[PDB]
Amino acid sequence: KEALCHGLGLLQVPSVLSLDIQALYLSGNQLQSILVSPLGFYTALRHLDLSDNQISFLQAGVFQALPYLEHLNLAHNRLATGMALNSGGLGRLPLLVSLDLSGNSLHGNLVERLLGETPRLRTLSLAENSLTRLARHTFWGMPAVEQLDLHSNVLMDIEDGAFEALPHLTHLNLSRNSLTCISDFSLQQLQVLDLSCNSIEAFQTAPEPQAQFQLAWLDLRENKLLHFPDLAVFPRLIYLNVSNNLIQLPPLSQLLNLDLSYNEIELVPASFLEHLTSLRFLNLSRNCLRSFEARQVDSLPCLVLLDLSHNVLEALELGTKVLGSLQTLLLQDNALQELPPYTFASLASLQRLNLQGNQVSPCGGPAEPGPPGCVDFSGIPTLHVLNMAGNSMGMLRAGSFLHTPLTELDLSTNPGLDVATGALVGLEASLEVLELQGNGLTVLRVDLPCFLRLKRLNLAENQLSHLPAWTRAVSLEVLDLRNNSFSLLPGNAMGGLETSLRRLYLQGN
Amino acid sequence: VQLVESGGGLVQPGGSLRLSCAASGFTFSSYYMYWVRQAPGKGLEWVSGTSIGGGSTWYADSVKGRFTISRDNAKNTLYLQMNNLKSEDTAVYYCAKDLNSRSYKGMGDWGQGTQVTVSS
Amino acid sequence: VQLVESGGGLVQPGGSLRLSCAASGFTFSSYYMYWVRQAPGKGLEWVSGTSIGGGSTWYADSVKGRFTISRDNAKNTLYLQMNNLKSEDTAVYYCAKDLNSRSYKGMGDWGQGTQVTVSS
Amino acid sequence: CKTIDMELVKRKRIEAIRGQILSKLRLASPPSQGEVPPGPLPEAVLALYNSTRDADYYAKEVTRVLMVDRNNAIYEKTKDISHSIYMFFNTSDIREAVPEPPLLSRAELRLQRLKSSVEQHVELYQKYSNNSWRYLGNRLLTPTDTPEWLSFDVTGVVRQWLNQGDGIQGFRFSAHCSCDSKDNKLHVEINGISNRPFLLLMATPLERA
Amino acid sequence: LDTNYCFSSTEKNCCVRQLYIDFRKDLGWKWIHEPKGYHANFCLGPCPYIWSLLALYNQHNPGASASPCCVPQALEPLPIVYYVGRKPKVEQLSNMIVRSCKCS
Amino acid sequence: LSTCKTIDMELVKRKRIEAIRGQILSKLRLASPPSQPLPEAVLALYNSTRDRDYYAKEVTRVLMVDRNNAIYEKTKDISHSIYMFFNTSDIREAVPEPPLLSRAELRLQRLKSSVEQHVELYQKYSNNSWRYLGNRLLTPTDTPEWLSFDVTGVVRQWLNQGDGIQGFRFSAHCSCDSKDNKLHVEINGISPNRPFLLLMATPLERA
Amino acid sequence: EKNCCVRQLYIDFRKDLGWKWIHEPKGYHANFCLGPCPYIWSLDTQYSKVLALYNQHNPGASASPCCVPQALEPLPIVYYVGRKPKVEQLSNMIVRSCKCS
Amino acid sequence: ALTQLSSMSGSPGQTVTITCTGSSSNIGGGYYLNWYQQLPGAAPKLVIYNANNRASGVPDRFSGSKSGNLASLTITGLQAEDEAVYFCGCYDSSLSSVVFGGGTHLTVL
Amino acid sequence: ALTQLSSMSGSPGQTVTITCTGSSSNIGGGYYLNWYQQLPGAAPKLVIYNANNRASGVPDRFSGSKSGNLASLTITGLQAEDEAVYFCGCYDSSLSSVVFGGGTHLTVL
Ligand SMILES: *[C@@H]1O[C@H](CO)[C@@H](O[C@@H]2O[C@H](CO)[C@@H](O)[C@H](O)[C@H]2NC(C)=O)[C@H](O)[C@H]1NC(C)=O
Ligand SMILES: *[C@@H]1O[C@H](CO)[C@@H](O[C@@H]2O[C@H](CO)[C@@H](O)[C@H](O)[C@H]2NC(C)=O)[C@H](O)[C@H]1NC(C)=O
Ligand SMILES: *[C@@H]1O[C@H](CO)[C@@H](O[C@@H]2O[C@H](CO)[C@@H](O)[C@H](O)[C@H]2NC(C)=O)[C@H](O)[C@H]1NC(C)=O
Ligand SMILES: *[C@@H]1O[C@H](CO)[C@@H](O)[C@H](O)[C@H]1NC(C)=O
Ligand SMILES: *[C@@H]1O[C@H](CO)[C@@H](O)[C@H](O)[C@H]1NC(C)=O
Repeated sequence: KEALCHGLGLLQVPSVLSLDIQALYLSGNQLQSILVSPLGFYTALRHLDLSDNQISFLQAGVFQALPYLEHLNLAHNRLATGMALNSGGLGRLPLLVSLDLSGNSLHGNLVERLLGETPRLRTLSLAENSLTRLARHTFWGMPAVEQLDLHSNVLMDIEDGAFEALPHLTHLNLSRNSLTCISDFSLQQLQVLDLSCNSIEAFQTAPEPQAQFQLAWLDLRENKLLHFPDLAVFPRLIYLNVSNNLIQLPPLSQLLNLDLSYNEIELVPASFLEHLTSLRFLNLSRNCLRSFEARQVDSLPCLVLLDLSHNVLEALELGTKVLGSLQTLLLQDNALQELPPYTFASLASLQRLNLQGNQVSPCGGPAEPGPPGCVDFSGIPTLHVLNMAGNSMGMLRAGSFLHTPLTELDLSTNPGLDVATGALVGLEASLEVLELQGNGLTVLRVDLPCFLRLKRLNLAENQLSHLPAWTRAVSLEVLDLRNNSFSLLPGNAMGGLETSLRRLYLQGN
Repeated sequence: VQLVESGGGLVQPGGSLRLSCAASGFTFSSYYMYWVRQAPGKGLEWVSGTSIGGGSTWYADSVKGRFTISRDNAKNTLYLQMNNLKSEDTAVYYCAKDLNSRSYKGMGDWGQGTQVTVSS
Repeated sequence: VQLVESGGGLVQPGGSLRLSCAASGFTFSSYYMYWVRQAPGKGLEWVSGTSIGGGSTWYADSVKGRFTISRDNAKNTLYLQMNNLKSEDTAVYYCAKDLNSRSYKGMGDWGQGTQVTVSS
Repeated sequence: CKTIDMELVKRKRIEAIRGQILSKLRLASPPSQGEVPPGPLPEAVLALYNSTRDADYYAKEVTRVLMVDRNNAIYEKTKDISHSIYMFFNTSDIREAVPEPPLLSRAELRLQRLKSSVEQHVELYQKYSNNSWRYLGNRLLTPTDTPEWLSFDVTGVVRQWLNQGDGIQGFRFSAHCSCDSKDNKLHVEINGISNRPFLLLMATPLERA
Repeated sequence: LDTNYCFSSTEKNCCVRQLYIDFRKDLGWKWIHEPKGYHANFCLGPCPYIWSLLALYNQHNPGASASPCCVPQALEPLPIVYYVGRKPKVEQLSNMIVRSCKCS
Repeated sequence: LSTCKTIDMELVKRKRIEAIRGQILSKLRLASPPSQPLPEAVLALYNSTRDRDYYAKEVTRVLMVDRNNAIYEKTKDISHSIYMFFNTSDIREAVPEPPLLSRAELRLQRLKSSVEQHVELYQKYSNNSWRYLGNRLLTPTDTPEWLSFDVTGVVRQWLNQGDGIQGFRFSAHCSCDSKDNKLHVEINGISPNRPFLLLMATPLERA
Repeated sequence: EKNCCVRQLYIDFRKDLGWKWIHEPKGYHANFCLGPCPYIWSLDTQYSKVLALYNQHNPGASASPCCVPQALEPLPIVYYVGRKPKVEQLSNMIVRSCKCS
Repeated sequence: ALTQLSSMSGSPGQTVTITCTGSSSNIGGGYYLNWYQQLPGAAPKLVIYNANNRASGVPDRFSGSKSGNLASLTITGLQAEDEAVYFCGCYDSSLSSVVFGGGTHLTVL
Repeated sequence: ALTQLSSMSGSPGQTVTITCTGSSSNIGGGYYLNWYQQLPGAAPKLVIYNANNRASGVPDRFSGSKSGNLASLTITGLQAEDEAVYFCGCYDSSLSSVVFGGGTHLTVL
């Protein structure tokens, strides 16, 4: 059986339950002090959940009366104002593998003389606390801890040797703190590190010959770094989230995730991409990039997503044998107005392309008067996600959308746009989704009943006085028309549409 | 020292006109400048005044707002922008220098004056 | 309510002495404190007076600075550290508290007095 | 570019505002609301809050002490002249508000005029020793169409009042007579004399001095 | 260098932005009876040096700070009404509302 | 993990030095250091400036109209005030146009005083009707002391008017209970160095 | 340290700038505000000792505290340009106080 | 300083008034005049506070009066328990101290 | 504004004085009072500035006077070339403008 007590309002540890319980849940109840009785009588409890209480006073040796305890949950308590008045600490804990001490408002000496000694303890929680500084002797009572949680604290200074007493530490959380300068990384065995939501201005590591470091995840989110951290010291790195920072950019081939969004990168060096050849993710949203110089050998050959959004990119230069594994490209409102027909005409394995709010135009063909210097979208078969907006051109070309299926087309902010080619010729077993909104469309020439694989259509805020009549099989479900003038609209001749309809939106009439 | 003027002629009531005062023989961008009009048969009357550089400009109370003065210190010319003329503006608008350089004290060397009228 | 006193004793001139006023029966942390002496055969003379918490201390000019007062609200005690005792300081010192709680009005209840003699 | 996101800065400030309000009040935790009486705030507390809406880091409590009422024997000795307005304050109530004079961070004397259609340069003094008066400050009064609240920094005056015995000490609201002119009368009417004037006592609370 | 300049339209440099901090829902506080919320009105800006560029740079100093920042100049205090025990306590907190801010 | 103790002081020292050089060149609307027994007049102006909106702003002094002038004899019968008249022509010579002027400071040297005298300041308006400018409570002292009154609006009004003689009044406080109080404070250069206006103006060359 | 205060930096126009155009003053005290003011994260239940760390690190809630000056003293200088010298006052050129944002 | 006559004598049962005069800052300054009686070999006790209000524990035979710069303590009648040296104590704005008078040796037959 | 007579006649060779009286804001304000002669069919010419000083190109025959609210210009010997309308001009600080007076047509013979 189990003994769960959450919010029962009892003012003391109950004694009605027998000596046969292994999980004593007393979290959330009204407990102000844990006496020895009756808890000292219990000796076979695997879980002591006393979190979210009013715990102020503990005698010396209350927890030592338990010889078979594994979990000590003391979170959201007041052990600061009650333990600093000469109250009994934890002392020696033989087999307690999981300790939770969060929200106890401890200072450096309070946490120093609270935890005592514990030979075996997997996790140590000191989050939501008030440690001003970390000393050498802070963790001298712990031989080997795996999980360390130091977040939501008021930490500023960590002196040298404050972590060398814990040589089996893998996870280390230092988020939501105030560490400022960080130097001389010498933990040598850390796996997981967090430095997010802090105020950190620098990160330098001594370049003297030392042992190998095995760090993988290193947030530097929402900090104030000025230079990019050195990664030649960290050859096992996988994750690096340096989003929302202030870095200027004036073996190593191991990174999988790398975020530089909301940073201060005016221009990325080519040598920076040259020395990093194992990337899988790269995020840059709302940066200050000038241009992406992806025109050198062995520069990001395994990249999957290249998020370059909300920048000013006057010229994009990508070519073959440089970066040909890109899967999704997220270009949003940077500067794109006129590009040579080689970036999107010869690169392979691209599926998603974004040209929202951009003046670039697709190329034509032998029988289409394409604008000079356009961008050719024909030459890759796997490009099926295409978004175009802001071209401000009224009659699209044919040939760029051919030789490949386009499962979705996004078109918006195109005044005077008229469609007669590409969306109806060369495509028969594709084009499931094709929506036009926020653009000036007057005459519709694309035959909706021609495509039998339609599932999601939208023709909102477009000036259409006619609508095509269905006479064949179709699987359309949604048809949205917002603020569209329609004096008359019969349905008897429109009978071929009613095959899978369940919700239609239309108003403005 | 001479101050020739331009921009006379008859103006329809409620209209607008501009007068220019080319200046020579002295450092134009060192003196205050004044516009003084005189209707035929009536005495002199102050119209407008400007500092050295046009930063601070002063106009008479009866003609405030309608007239606007400005300087072009490189070309040694100064302008008076008439707006919304009415029947008591029929006067010869004289352009005048100042006694000392950085001073607002009096009218020194005067101009020949040009005749500006408003009528039907 | 009572204010027992102590510290009475002969002092060689040029010396020092500290009294105490163990006050009970009233809220000591909410009453202004005073010291009053009178030479034998003479009248009462103000010695010193202090406020809640002892932050502001006020003295008679005859013992200004040369005597110091202090308060410790925790023990409900009152201290008066004299220095440099001489001829006219031979008096009996009276502890007193103001009749109203947060006020500098008067002296409500008095102690019993401690006799200090300076001349040796 | 030196650009950072909007939504992070708002939450970073809302949190720093949480910390700043909890640090100024010297509250290590939000106070318990179990011992809070029901119903709206008392009208005295509402009036005090309306009035206060109209190392100094930490928050100082606000206490309003009103002037001695006009129908008092202290006023029937100079209330015959018309060139000055006499305001007298009870120092016992001030000491009850601020029991320890070092805790008085700032003191503010406010005046309310009824309707002043004329410009008058007015003048404020302190009832000093003997019957002499000391300069405090002057404010030129432009004409108005609505009642207007004045403000005088009398922090040093109330500090000297707290460093003295409890009695009746007050101010003189006088018109400014130029030294080349005769004695002119005071033409501005103060409410509650001719919502009577009071004091704001920005005091460090004595429980966390 | 004031609230009216950047409360009417947006100017892309160091000036005040609207921020109404509610105590009931934005901060989750139940004890401050009045005011329910106030306009803390933070300010944020990309403010460069004067030679790389106004009323913002009236008190500007590049030789006194590591980098010029968007720091409040004029601050307006706030009063609050909250209970400690049974006594309703009214206190005024200085430097709550950012009315204007400068470059440094 | 070891938080570094202090930033290297010489690095931030040269960083601040270079930023100070940039600040000095930017205040003067300059971009290069200009090149070419300097007289005692600038010594007097500089020494007056030391004792007591971004860019550097020109400073220039204009002195009192001398006491022997026939403009003070009209009000010499008044013995409870000091009358300080300034030639507006010299002010306009220092500051050619109003809007570039930004701050005007009036200086008054007191040779020796031994009394609590509370003074005031006025200006003419040429009606012999005076506006209030600002008072100053003067304590007794054994050393010469200067004073400073904010007369920015005063000199702005004087520049918006014709060149002439407009001036100040240094009158003792005379409350309505004690009228015709004599001015017991002495100002150097009037009673048997002289007072002057200190003008903070934007230079004509740079703006 | 982590406290912002004025640092003594006496800057010389002759030896530290290599300038001959500035005549008086030969040099002046130009203190600089140094100190890394860190953003102090907040909790509902924190310690009474760390409530005193706001005053010297995050006095006003800034969302990015920084070491700006608080009290500024202008500097008058005289320099020889053209045939006539001119003395001119430089506003906010000496720092007296250093306050975290 | 507060001035009051040193010696005073009256028959038992006769109402006698003790007066001490101020200096326009002792009592004329609106401050608090308190009246204290001191029996021989005993501590002073509060009798009249604020110059006109009887204290607690005093019998209702003592009345106080304040008139300008003069403070009157009127003892209605005279019994065998009023043999005390009487003091008037009040603050002043001149010496910035609480000033007492030179006590009146009130006696009987 | 500036009170000045409208017509003033005379004969050659006398010494006649042209008056100019104001209201203590223009003449009594200490501002520069000027004296302009307007020859028939010509522009006004500066004669006497600040009511004391003689302008360039003007003979010493002209002299101005300045006293309180009264300022005047004197000519010792009238000739044919002096037959002109004379304006007194001074800045007015009441109207905040440089107001002129109504000129007098000085007729010789
Ligand atoms: C380090 O601690 C931070 C702070 O608690 C963790 O971040 C939070 O994680 C929880 C997980 O449930 C989320 O709900 C929160 O939204 C996170 N907040 C922020 C600001 O990130 C973080 O996950 C911890 N890191 C590790 C490795 O445990
Ligand atoms: C100033 O305040 C004090 C106390 O607040 C007033 O003293 C009271 O006066 C009345 C009237 O004589 C007595 O009945 C009370 O016993 C006194 N004490 C208290 C605590 O109320 C004093 O009267 C006030 N001043 C004026 C001029 O009214
Ligand atoms: C104010 O200054 C002006 C010019 O500095 C003085 O004008 C001079 O007055 C004298 C008096 O005889 C004339 O000789 C000069 O020709 C005038 N101009 C110049 C440029 O010197 C004016 O007198 C002064 N006002 C005073 C002294 O009250
Ligand atoms: C990096 O941190 C930002 C902070 O909001 C977050 O949005 C983003 O998802 C993180 N990166 C990854 C790969 O999760
Ligand atoms: C006379 O006084 C009024 C107001 O008192 C003022 O506006 C006017 O300017 C003064 N006269 C002159 C000539 O300045």
